[PDB]
This record gives sequence, structure tokens and C-alpha cells, in this order.
Amino acid sequence: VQLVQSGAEVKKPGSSVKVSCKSSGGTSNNYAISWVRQAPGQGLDWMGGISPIFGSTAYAQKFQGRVTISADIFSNTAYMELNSLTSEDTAVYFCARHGNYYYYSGMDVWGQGTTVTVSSASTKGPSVFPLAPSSKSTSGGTAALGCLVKDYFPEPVTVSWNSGALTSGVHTFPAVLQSSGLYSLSSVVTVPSSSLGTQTYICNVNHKPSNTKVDKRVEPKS
Amino acid sequence: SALTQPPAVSGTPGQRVTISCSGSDSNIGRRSVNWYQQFPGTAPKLLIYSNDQRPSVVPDRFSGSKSGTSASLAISGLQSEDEAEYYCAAWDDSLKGAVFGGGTQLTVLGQPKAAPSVTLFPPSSEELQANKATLVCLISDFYPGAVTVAWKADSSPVKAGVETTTPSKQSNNKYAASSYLSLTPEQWKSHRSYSCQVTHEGSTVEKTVAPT
Repeated sequence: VQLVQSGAEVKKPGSSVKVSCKSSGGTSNNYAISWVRQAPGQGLDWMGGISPIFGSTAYAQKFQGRVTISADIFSNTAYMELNSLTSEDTAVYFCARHGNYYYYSGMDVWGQGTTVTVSSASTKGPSVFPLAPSSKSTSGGTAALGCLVKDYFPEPVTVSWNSGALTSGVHTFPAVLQSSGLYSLSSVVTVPSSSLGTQTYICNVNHKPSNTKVDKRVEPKS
Repeated sequence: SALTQPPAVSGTPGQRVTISCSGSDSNIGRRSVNWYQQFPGTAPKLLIYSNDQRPSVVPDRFSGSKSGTSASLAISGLQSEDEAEYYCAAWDDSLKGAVFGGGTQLTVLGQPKAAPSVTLFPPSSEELQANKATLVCLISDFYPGAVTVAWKADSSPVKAGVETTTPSKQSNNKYAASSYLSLTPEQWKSHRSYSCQVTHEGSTVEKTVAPT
């Protein structure tokens, strides 16, 4: 048996989110189901549970009056609806099935998780800035070249170097979500310093949600 | 969290490790303990239930016990692949709800410690020209996977405008993270230098950049 959850969600502050959990490979109605969330870098947090056989639902105190857990007994799907969303609600939401009718039992089958992002931002392509070294190129020596992919929404953006020809020394870092509600990330390629006099380095940034493709030439300056 | 676990634990392959879970009379005192294991960017998996019972698919080197209002997970013969996050959980009778521990990051040193490689970039001229400024601090190839980042304007701590990512596993099995400091082009120019300081296993790597 597998628990399958609905896809990632982006929501505005004050709005509601409804995450779905289906048991594929037969009914999960005879067992308790819990919703557990995990805010980035934080631990597991129980939101509440439902046990349809008893027609009972329970909620963590901290979410009482804000979350509604339900089960469509006919379709074999459980749901979690969270209202009045703020940025503190940005997290991965898991459904998980207990081993029996009760919330005390181990949760032995977990859904894959659903990322919910709460942001007042709308779709926006990144500004891209070149990041150049000036004492890195010593002596020598390798040098770190980068491109800053600033203030985009929503995820995700892809980055390559020299239209894909350059893979050695590339590290693209995971995005930060800033308190503004927009993302930024950076890609760096480490190159031999000597190559900076003969080779051109260009970062190619593609942001599909906004149909933005940007090419930036990165080149130590002055 | 109503249940208390040590946030970080380390072990060497072949060695035994124990992760404790401290609870109260309303939860661990009265109810059975469950243990979950979670790898980065994926769902937890059930490891132990009913205090000491193991799912078929769990290696028998994993075991649990319950001691009054406390519970413990033991792993014998630590393998490199046990490097994960571990959570204990119990129903709580007073709360009428399930409670988890805060989690334990278990480090299995099947490789040497590595200090973070730190790359600090000043604002690009392009960004400064359009009247903005961002300091970018890139932190890679460190192991174990926790660091803390502190920013300095000259010799004094900056707190505001700092956005730091959580760490993430690389292909080569070490970790990376980044931290951003956003500022006005005037704040940037008024200081002789800014510094990104990254402390890893009680030792700091720093980099420094200047408006020159």
C-alpha cells in the first residue's frame, strides 16, 4: 500500500490550502491517518488525525480552529485544510497511516509529502548578476566565478554554464526564500585562473514559470 | 516539543549508538513510544513501534527500549547509511494528541571531518549601478553537515538583512549552504570591509570583502 499526496502548492497569506492524500493499492479507511508537517530545518509537528471508522478527529492544540482534516470514505482519500495561511505555514505536509484505528500506533505508511509555500509574491523572473573574483585568481591557482539569480518566484530555476559545455567545477546552490517572499540562488563555477584570459564564461538562467531565459557574461573587472 | 532528544549525536562505523527520548507521565509514562528515521528531502520511515517492535524491513541492529517516562533507540554495528535524522513520538493523554521529539541528527563518520570551503562575493558593479547591494557567502564541502554563519560589518556584528539556507547534501556526500546579506549601496561603501564567518565543529573559517 502506498499513500500518494497532491502536488506542491503556492498560496497567498490569508488564503486556505487543501492537501489530498490517496491510498493507492486498496482502502486506508480502516486505519487512522495523521497529518504531520515539517517547517524547513525544523522537526516533525503533528497537526491532527482522523479515524473514520470511529468517525473521530483530533487536533493539536496549536492548530485548533485553523485546520480541518477530513476523509472521503467513498473515494478513499483524506484531506488536510489549513486556513489563514502565514509564512510560518511554509512547510512540507505529510500524510501518514497508522498501524491500527488509533493515533497512538506507529505511522507505518507515509505519503511523499507536499510542499506548501506561503508568499505574497506572484510570478516573477530573476534578475541575474555576475559574480567576479579579483584576488581569487592567485597565483595560480583557480578562481571562483558566479552568477546571482535574484528575486524570482516561484521555484524553480535552472542554471548551466557556457550553454551546457561547462560542467567541471559547477556548483549550483539551493535557493533561499527571503522574508520578502521571493527566492534567490547562486551558481558558481571554479575555473583555472589562467583560463580567464582566453575563455569566456556565460551563465544561462532559465525560469520557466516566467518564460525568462537570461545569459550573463561573468568577467573580472577593471 | 513535549519530548526531548539530543539534537546531535556522532558515531563511527561498527560502533554502537543510543538516542534518548525524555518525556512525561502523560505521554511516555502512559503510552508506547514510536521511532522514525528520516533522510534529507524525503518522508520519515517507521523504525520502531510499541517501544521495541521492528517492522520486518528494518535491520535487527535497530532496537528500542522504554524506561519509565523515558525511551531509547539503540543502533548496534553502525553503518555509513544510518546517517539520518531520528524522531521519537508518543500519544499524550493530557493533550489528547501525538507529540514528537525535536529530532536527533546522527552523524556516522565513514569519512574524515572537513572544514567548510567559503567563497564570499561583494556586490557586483551591475547590482550597485542599479542601486542595490547583496553580499553572497557560499559554503561548501563541509562534513558533518552543520554550520553557523555570522556576518561582521568591519569588526561589529550585523544581524539585519541576513538570509541563510539550511544545509543540503552534495553528490560527493559532503554538505553545502549559503548566506546572503542585503544592504544599501551606502552601507556597503561606509565600511572598510564586511566578513562572512562560518563556524564548523567549533572552528571558524572567515572571508572578507571590501568596496575597493
